[PDB]
Amino acid sequence: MSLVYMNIMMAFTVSLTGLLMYRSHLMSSLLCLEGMMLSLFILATLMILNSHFTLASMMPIILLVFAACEAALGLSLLVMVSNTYGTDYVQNLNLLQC
Amino acid sequence: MWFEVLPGIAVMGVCLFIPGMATARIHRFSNGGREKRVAHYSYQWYLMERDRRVSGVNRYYVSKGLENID
Amino acid sequence: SRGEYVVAKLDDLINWARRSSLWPMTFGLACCAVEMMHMAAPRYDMDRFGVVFRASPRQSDVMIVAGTLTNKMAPALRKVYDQMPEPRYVVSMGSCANGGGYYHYSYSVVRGCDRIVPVDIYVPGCPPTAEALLYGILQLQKKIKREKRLRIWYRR
Amino acid sequence: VAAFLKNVWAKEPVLVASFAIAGLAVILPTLSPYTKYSLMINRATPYNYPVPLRDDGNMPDVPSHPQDPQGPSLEWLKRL
Amino acid sequence: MMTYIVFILSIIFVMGFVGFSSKPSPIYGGLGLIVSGGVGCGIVLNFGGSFLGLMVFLIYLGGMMVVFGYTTAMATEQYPEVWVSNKVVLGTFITGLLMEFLMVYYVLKDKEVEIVFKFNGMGDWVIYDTGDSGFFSEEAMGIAALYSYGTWLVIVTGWSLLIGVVVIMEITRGN
Amino acid sequence: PFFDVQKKLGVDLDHWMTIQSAEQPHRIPARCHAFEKEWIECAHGIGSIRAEKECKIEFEDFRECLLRQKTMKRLNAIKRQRDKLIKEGKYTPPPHHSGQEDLRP
Amino acid sequence: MFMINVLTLIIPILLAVAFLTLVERKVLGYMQFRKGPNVVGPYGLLQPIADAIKLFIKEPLRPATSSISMFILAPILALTLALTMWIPLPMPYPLINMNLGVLFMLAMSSLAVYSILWSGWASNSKYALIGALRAVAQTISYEVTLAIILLSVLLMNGSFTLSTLIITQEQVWLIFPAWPLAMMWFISTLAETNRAPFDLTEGESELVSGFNVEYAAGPFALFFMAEYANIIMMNIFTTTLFLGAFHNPYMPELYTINFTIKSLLLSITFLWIRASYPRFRYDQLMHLLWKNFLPLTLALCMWHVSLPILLSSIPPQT
Amino acid sequence: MNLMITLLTNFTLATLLVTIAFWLPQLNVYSEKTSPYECGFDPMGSARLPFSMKFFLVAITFLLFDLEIALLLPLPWASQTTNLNTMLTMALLLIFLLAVSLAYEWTQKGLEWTE
Amino acid sequence: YPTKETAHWKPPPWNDVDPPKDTLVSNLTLNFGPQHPAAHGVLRLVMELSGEMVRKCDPHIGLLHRGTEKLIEYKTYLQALPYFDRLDYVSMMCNEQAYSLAVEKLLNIQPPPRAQWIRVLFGEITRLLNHIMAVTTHALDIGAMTPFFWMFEEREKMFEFYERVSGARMHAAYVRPGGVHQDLPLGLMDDIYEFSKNFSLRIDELEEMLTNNRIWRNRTVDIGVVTAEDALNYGFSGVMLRGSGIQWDLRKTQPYD
Amino acid sequence: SMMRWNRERRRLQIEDFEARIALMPLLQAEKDRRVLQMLRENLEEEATIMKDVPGWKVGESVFHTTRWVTPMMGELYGLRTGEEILSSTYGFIWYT
Ligand SMILES: CCCCCCCCCCCCCCCCCC(=O)OC[C@H](COP(=O)([O-])OCC[N+](C)(C)C)OC(=O)CCCCCCCCCCCCCCCCC
Ligand SMILES: CCCCCCCCCCCCCCCCCC(=O)OC[C@H](COP(=O)(O)OCCN)OC(=O)CCCCCCCCCCCCCCCCC
Ligand SMILES: CCCCCCCCCCCCCCCCCC(=O)OC[C@H](COP(=O)(O)OCCN)OC(=O)CCCCCCCCCCCCCCCCC
Ligand SMILES: CCCCCCCCCCCCCCCCCC(=O)OC[C@H](COP(=O)(O)OCCN)OC(=O)CCCCCCCCCCCCCCCCC
Ligand SMILES: CCCCCCCCCCC1=C(C)C(=O)C(OC)=C(OC)C1=O
Ligand SMILES: CCCCCCCCCCC1=C(C)C(=O)C(OC)=C(OC)C1=O
Ligand code: SF4
Repeated sequence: MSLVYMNIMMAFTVSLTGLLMYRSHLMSSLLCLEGMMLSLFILATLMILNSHFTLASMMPIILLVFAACEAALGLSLLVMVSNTYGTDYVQNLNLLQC
Repeated sequence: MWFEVLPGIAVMGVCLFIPGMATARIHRFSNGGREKRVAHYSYQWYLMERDRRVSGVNRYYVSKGLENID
Repeated sequence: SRGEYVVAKLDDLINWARRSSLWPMTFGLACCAVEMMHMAAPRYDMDRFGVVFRASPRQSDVMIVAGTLTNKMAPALRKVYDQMPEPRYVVSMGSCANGGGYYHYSYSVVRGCDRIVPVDIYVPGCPPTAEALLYGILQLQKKIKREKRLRIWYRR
Repeated sequence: VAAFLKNVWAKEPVLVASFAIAGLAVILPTLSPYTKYSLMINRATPYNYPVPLRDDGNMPDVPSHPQDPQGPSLEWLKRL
Repeated sequence: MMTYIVFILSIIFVMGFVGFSSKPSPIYGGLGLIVSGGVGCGIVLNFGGSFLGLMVFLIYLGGMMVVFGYTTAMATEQYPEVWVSNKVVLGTFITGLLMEFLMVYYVLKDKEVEIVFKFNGMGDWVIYDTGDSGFFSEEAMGIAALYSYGTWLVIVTGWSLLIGVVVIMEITRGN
Repeated sequence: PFFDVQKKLGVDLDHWMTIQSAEQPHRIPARCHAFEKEWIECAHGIGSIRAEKECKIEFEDFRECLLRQKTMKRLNAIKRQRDKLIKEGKYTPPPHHSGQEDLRP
Repeated sequence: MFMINVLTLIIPILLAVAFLTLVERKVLGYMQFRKGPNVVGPYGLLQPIADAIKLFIKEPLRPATSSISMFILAPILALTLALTMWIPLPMPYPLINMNLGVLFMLAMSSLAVYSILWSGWASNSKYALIGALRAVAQTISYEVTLAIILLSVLLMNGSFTLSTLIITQEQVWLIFPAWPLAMMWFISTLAETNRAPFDLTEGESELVSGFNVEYAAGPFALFFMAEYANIIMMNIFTTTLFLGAFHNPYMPELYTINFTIKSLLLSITFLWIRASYPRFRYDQLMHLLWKNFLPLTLALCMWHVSLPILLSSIPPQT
Repeated sequence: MNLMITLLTNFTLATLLVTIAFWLPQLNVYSEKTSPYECGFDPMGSARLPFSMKFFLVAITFLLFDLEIALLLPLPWASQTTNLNTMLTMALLLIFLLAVSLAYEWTQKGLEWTE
Repeated sequence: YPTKETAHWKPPPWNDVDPPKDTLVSNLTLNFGPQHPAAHGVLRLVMELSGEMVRKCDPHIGLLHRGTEKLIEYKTYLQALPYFDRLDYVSMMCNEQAYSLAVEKLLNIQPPPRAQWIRVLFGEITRLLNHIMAVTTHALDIGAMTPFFWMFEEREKMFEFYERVSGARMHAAYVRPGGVHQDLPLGLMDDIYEFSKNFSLRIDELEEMLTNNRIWRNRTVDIGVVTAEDALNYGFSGVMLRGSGIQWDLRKTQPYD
Repeated sequence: SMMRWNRERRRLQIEDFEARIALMPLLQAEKDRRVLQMLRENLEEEATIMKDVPGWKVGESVFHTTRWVTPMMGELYGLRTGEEILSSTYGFIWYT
């Protein structure tokens, strides 16, 4: 296929491995999830505007909505971490090991 | 009195008159003494590129009328 | 020579731009700051001279030490003066900032702000009038007008 | 109902104006004679090309020229 | 090297992705994601989606401003890592950048590359339509179709946003 | 558990964004409308097992319409052979592939 | 000859910023029963030149604790985004005629916040941190109506093209059908542009200078001239939205003079509001744009969707 | 093409006003002028400590209301369709759902700030 | 099956609720220092903010501790009089009058009647000075910076009244133990009448700018409520009591001259 | 006032669209001859460039169908200058 799909999928895999490998800090990985949504947005939208299938042009908008509709959810699940502990360090959430 | 603010405002007024006036003149200098062609939609661009193809001088603004046909 | 004329006119330009755009800082200590507010008041009106306050030291040009400098605030005065970018100037307003004043023999008073910062203009009074303070500010402008920065650079 | 309405107009007149404008925007297109004309103007705007028809022999309602009297007309839009 | 403009913007896109996927600090993570979204709204704008690119730019600007407020309020340490304050961040940042420019060198020398899919090396100008869309951009008509045709999509999206607000106010309560 | 409510209750919830051949706004055609129409009308009702081997040709035409893999491979071949013949000095481009040609309309 | 058009755009709208400093100080002076500058030039007409020369010959002072890269990038991005929001503005012809110029204005408003925001973060100071997160609290308050108001006003326009908005207001001003939207947009642009009563980022009395409290002269100049370029662009944009003037295709200078004097009157209106009001507390900012402007903005959005359908007056998109 | 030239020009003479701001005046750098500003006395702690957000639920719900102007924004274009009563019903449904969300966020005191 | 790894694993709690492990929230300590347009020259608020909600105010003072009332001990009563002008340096002749009444109460003498009327006249001029300062700088510290400039011209005219009656605009050393220093110059009281004839319009336009304004009310209506018993307990006086409804004024209850 | 003027604007839009529709057959015929011209010019130079290459088949369709496929941007402007390419393939987007 075309040349730009290489680097948009490459940005997806870079954001994938950034999310899927944690650096003991949760906001930096919520950003990696939001970047995966950005890569999915740009990839699907390049395909749709390429093939001129106009009726799925509303599809990335909807996609983008659910992006923030879970990203905000992550922030709502961030503060209950960072009210419980002083930091959002993911190695503090190790109490469910026993 | 209060009208001493009226010089500076006037200078500011000229500093808001210079850009837009100029771009109108610039749109009449690069475009053959007329307005700049507005291509918001791809049909308008298709007609504009057709004008550039049929002008014979590779300028979209050079128009050709009934003098071009026989 | 031509280069002496060019650096003389550029000295005149930068001295004009510095004396005609003095930004003092919102910094008073005592009764003199009330009169310094009266120098900002619509009768004497510092703002017609280009003289207008900026609260931060980073964006101020002169520090008018208007009031009494005690011992407890002298390091705060020095750090506020240090956080002003060069060129920065000091106008000393009133007797307590000049030489200790009415609290000169006190245990707690720095006897003049010139023990702490380099002072350019000494404005005398208890308080000096807002007109006398504005006189000191215009004398500071005349002191900035006769600076020879680029001429001395050209000659060294 | 005027007592509660005056109470909420005294405490929260912003919200009363909000619910009034919103209620008008809800109910008022359903009570207007011109909502049909909106749809007729929108479906009377020619974005595409009117792709012509192969004349088989029996299409008496379809013209052969745009200036023929049969076909959809926009005189209702010119008058209104 | 001007026909490769969407490719160049996509290189800057991957550079921003390596910039925040290294996870230095969410200050600079938000910086890298703003840079990637801002060149991505010129990637996707050169295919015809001006609306659909300006919106992914604008929504993510609002998102990164909110995430800035949160990473100053919650995700904050005394010495935030810029990119070189940690050896692991600089290591994986250099690794991502050198691997990206390595495949750039491999695809502009061979004009064909193969990582899982096969990719052409010609500029993506080649695949465009040679037609005009009349008096509309087709992405505008398609996104406008979300109200006439997309009624069930409206219902599920608006209900998801309503219960998203209800869900988040149920989480951020504490009791 | 594909509980097909949309064919049971007769509602059209998401059959419209499903394919490119559906009713489009302002009758806008997709770039692979004929190819997808032929692939769907070929493989309608014969099941996926017969559709993977009996409508392979229309699906290859439609997939090569979408991603243009054979076309861009052929254009790679043509452009690379042109660059080789220019570099070897064994070819000169025609005046209509350089600019001075009095373009058609 | 487009680069000359860019220069003749962006250099006079730096000179307009320069003399807006003098107009601000003098109109602010005469409203405060005093005078503004009249000593430096003839009735102050050369005061901004002295201010502009003074700030670039003063020591720049990059701080010790400042993250220097973002510290330098913040005023650069400030003045860049301040200049580049003038290019879709029709004067009667815009520099770059965008089909979606309104969304360009809105998105480059959303990107201009990061100048203030990274300046407050990078300059590692406590007052700068307060001034940055008060910009967060201000932007999440005004952006939640800045797009719905601007949506409801363009439902009478038909598009997001700012040049079409001249054709839209050829008979009547668009303040006559949309004066609640106009008087709400005006406050939303006050709160957008960090002007009083919504200063709240360069808070002189709560903070010392807020986000630019560490920025000495030179980098401080590029926040200040950026802010004034934002207010002139924002009043030109408000004028194009609600007070669009007569356009003759053969005499463009008539429209240019007309929207120039209207945007000057709205600039004097900004100076006259800054000279008359106390400052909000920055939560009461948020309880205004969310609790008061946002319900009524949703109501007017319902009304301005349904009303072109209700009267068969849906504007054309072409 | 013109947009890239215009942005390059604006960025260029915004960064050529900074490189003649840092290199033109005379510097006297010493390690008290570049100290952090804390109104004269030395700052207690860092400004990189957590600055607790009071408006955090409004900050999250801004992310759910900012998507609405990615949804309500095609309404100047959606009015140009030929199925218009359906469009009007779905549009008023979206603004009504935003309004019901805002009403629920009011009534549980979510728009108030904490403490 | 306990191993080396699974040996520190205590069994989980019974209600699945863990103790909160109360790590300190570390309230950000702002130094609302003396170089500030709001802290009136010399005030070091060491405050602790939960972001911006104030948790503790510690006003460090003594940045203007001049040691006045030890310098008074080494100077005579007439020499100790000008120290009082510089204590409340917007309420000068009121401080002079208080010190004068203290010395005269110890001296067992009383002022002449005309000097008592001049003391009360310039005390109310002084009260106008201090309330212009108070209202206009309170509004300047809130954000209404314009009636500052409107009312300091009136304050400039009353400083001209001080400069005519005593020779100094602020620190007069005029009200002395025994009366005042010098009689009123001719033509002073007519100018005081011409000032007082017009000052009500100035109060009217200040009150027009602020009192019915909604932005001024939203900064001041639910702010700084002081109960009456905590006002008497904290030793408050003046407006600080009278804002809370405590009917107390020393010009009525314990009247002087 | 906006009711009267937007109804007039919709009628003017319909007049512009009918002018477009009345011009469209000539434009479509010129566009057909345009793309057939450029494809024949590319094919008559595909034989010269692809002459030494073994196994080549000039004009080989990449599709198994014999239906007309709309020419792609790389199929028309593939052998031409970058000025013509950038004018034809980003021209409308990059215009003003
Ligand atoms: C753009 C061109 C100019 C436009 C006009 C603007 C220029 C004049 C500006 C003056 C200076 C303003 C400076 C900033 C002031 C900030 C304070 C402020 O404004 O707060 C907003 C204030 C806030 O009021 P508040 O703060 O007192 O509210 C108290 C709220 N509670 C009770 C919860 C505590 O008002 C509003 O929010 C009103 C917004 C505009 C209302 C427009 C309504 C129009 C009428 C609709 C229809 C009514 C009838 C109902 C339907 C009938 C159907 C038949
Ligand atoms: C779109 C419109 C934008 C307009 C922008 C500018 C607005 C203001 C325009 C200028 C207003 C008047 C300026 C007056 C400057 C001072 C005049 C003067 O008297 O200078 C005297 C001074 C000292 O001379 P001295 O020898 O002391 O004189 C003794 C007399 N027996 O000698 C000197 O100062 C030396 C001479 C300096 C001359 C400088 C003049 C001003 C230059 C401003 C720059 C812009 C000019 C316009 C550019 C665009 C139009 C072409
Ligand atoms: C590290 C921090 C950052 C440091 C560096 C900062 C650099 C400057 C950052 C600010 C500028 C960001 C620009 C982002 C892209 C904006 C695109 C744009 O302006 O689009 C609006 C306009 C839409 O009009 P349209 O409907 O397309 O009309 C033409 C069709 N008839 O579009 C048009 O008119 C089309 C014109 C051509 C557009 C080309 C594609 C966009 C090019 C993007 C360049 C890179 C952007 C980098 C973003 C960085 C964000 C921080
Ligand atoms: C059906 C029409 C369309 C309706 C949906 C569309 C709405 C568009 C506007 C969007 C509004 C979004 C936000 C609304 C929030 C409402 C809930 C609310 O705020 O209730 C609390 C309020 C009293 O406030 P309180 O609790 O004291 O708050 C303290 C801090 N201020 O409580 C109140 O002030 C009382 C509110 C209820 C009474 C309002 C009566 C208005 C009547 C107008 C005429 C009839 C209009 C038709 C609708 C029926 C109304 C009964
Ligand atoms: C070429 C651009 C020149 C920009 C000049 C910037 C410096 C001028 C600042 C003047 C100023 C203004 C306008 C101003 O608004 C203000 O607020 C009252 C000041 O005091 C705090 C000022 O000092
Ligand atoms: C903007 C109008 C002019 C203000 C000038 C203030 C300069 C600094 C004076 C110090 C001061 C401040 C801030 C102050 O607010 C104040 O309160 C009335 C004082 O007197 C006790 C002061 O001495
Ligand atoms: S010199 Fe005197 S009048 Fe002035 S501030 Fe000092 S004590 Fe007050």
